[PDB]
Amino acid sequence: GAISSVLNDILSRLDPPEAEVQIDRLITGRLQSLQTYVTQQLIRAAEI
Amino acid sequence: NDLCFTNVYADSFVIRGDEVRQIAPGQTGKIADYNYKLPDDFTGCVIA
Repeated sequence: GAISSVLNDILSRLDPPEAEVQIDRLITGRLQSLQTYVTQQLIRAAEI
Repeated sequence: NDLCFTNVYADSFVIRGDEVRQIAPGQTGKIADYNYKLPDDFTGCVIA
């Protein structure tokens, strides 16, 4: 849902007050992806 | 009127009839970037 997938591109072209919310949306998405990855890795580690 | 604060700072200045809405966190402009600037992390009330 962010404007772009490039963190520096979001940093530029955007004033900091709304760059904060854009970066926050991107951080939430990437953190969810990392959590899903580590949970799947835990399942696979239990099986292994 | 239900909370205490460590200290209270009252800043007084005069601008045009316009840009009083511009005096706020963000909202880049001449007054924001060259005059009294309000931080994007603000916890005070502006009175006009």
